[PDB]
Amino acid sequence: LPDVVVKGLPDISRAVINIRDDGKRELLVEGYGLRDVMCTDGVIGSRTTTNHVLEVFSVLGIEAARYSIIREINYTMSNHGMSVDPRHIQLLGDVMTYKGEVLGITRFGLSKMRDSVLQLASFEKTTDHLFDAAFYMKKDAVEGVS
Amino acid sequence: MDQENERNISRLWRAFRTVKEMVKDRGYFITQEEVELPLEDFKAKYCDSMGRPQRKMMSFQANPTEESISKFPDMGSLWVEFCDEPSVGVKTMKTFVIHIQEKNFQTGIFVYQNNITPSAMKLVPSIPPATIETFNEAALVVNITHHELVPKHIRLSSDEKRELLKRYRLKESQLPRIQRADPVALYLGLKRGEVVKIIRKSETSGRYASYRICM
Amino acid sequence: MLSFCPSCNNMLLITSGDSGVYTLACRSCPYEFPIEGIEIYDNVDQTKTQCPNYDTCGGESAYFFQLQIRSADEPMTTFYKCVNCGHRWKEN
Amino acid sequence: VKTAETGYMSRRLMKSLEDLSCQYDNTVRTSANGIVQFTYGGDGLDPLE
Amino acid sequence: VRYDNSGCLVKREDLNKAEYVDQYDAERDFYHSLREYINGKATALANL
Ligand SMILES: [Zn+2]
Repeated sequence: LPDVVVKGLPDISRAVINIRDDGKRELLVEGYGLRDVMCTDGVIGSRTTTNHVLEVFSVLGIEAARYSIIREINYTMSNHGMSVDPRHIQLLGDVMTYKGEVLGITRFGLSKMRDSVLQLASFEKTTDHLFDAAFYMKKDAVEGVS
Repeated sequence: MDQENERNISRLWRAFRTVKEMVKDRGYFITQEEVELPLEDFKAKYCDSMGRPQRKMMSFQANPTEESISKFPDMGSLWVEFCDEPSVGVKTMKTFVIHIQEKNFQTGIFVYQNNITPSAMKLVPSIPPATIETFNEAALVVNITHHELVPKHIRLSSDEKRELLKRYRLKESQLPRIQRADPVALYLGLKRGEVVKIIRKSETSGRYASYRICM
Repeated sequence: MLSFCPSCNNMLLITSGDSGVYTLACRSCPYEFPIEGIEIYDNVDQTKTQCPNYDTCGGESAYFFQLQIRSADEPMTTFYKCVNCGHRWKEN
Repeated sequence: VKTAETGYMSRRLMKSLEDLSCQYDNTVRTSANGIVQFTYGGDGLDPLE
Repeated sequence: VRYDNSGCLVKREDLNKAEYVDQYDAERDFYHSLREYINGKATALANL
């Protein structure tokens, strides 16, 4: 009995009220809520920000998500040191997003576009890609560098 | 409870704002006074004297104007109706389909209440000339394209399409794509093979544009 | 409720008695109960308006404060406070 | 410990972006001749020079 | 020059509006800022 939610959502781990900019004030919230807390009355949701881009794709999606992922990459890497320059960052987020869904760089997500079986069996895989391409009788082409 | 109820009538009123400004950029004809009203006029029109709002009387009709029927040669006015109870079933969707039958037009759109079930999913995409659209009241509060990061998405006709392919001299498709059922996609109601010009702003040279098709 | 029966000293659990009565007894040994069971575990600003709070009071004076809430188009919600009782009040 | 971790990140990042180039159409395209972007960085200027 | 939409020139208006894009603006803004830079040095000679 002394457990169940009286009010609020089933998301937030905790929140904080902090001093924003020079003299102003605002809050930061830890949770997966997003739109619901944006839909939550009492706050202007026009200008906001959220982490874990993949979920941002589930609300704003595509472009806005691509603009967010290049925003966070630039930020955290502009602190510790040196410079990665603006050019190289934009191309990294573009080749991931351009298909219309955010995925990549991982063996589960590395197969999206590329139809070449040898280069995919090169980076990471052994048995499956060779037998799978034989089953479905794939053809494709020899094109790329590797 | 008076408190939580006035929260919902402000919700639906702002939800009425969203579906209003949405029908404007599609090329259809309205005025700035149609999308802009205070709480006063809203309480008089769609809310009774008892203090409890209504549902079915919110239904209206709008048409296109000028260039909208020029640029896109095939188009016309539509018919929008609302829902009743969160539970979805055959019910009033029958006469809704019937309403589309004799009144023709293009796409009847209706805003949900709370829950969606496969019952109402019996037939979504019907009729030979056209189809319909589904929207939830929850998800709709403020417009996404106007929010922060989402830039202007400009839809173009078949004319500009083939010319764009005559610029870089390219075969069709093969361009950066855009998924459908995507909250931005379904917002503007894009069909198969429709190119939308996107103007984005990030700081290197500043403003620049790119093209993305719709799969 | 965490009770105990004397002698054997094991535990007491509620058992449904026949025809309307609710009782309890220790398991696998003769005993009978209940008695009544119980368990417990743990200002410058001023305005003129009519005060809804009434004992003998009927006070004239009141306090108020202004802030914007909800939507931008959504009107102002005002909070009222009374001099005598010091009661907080909220209405839009 | 950081020395052994250094090789994993950059490598797996490469194999994705490994094949890319810039044609005479100024559009950067892939091995499948699909166009990922019309102009590089919205400018076309190389950060090297 | 200028290219409006598809296979059409614009006229004497949208230059400021620039809703048609077509990019190449990186080339335009470079010439602009370069010109105004000389202007800033020129107007500096005025006050001097
Ligand atoms: Zn006992």
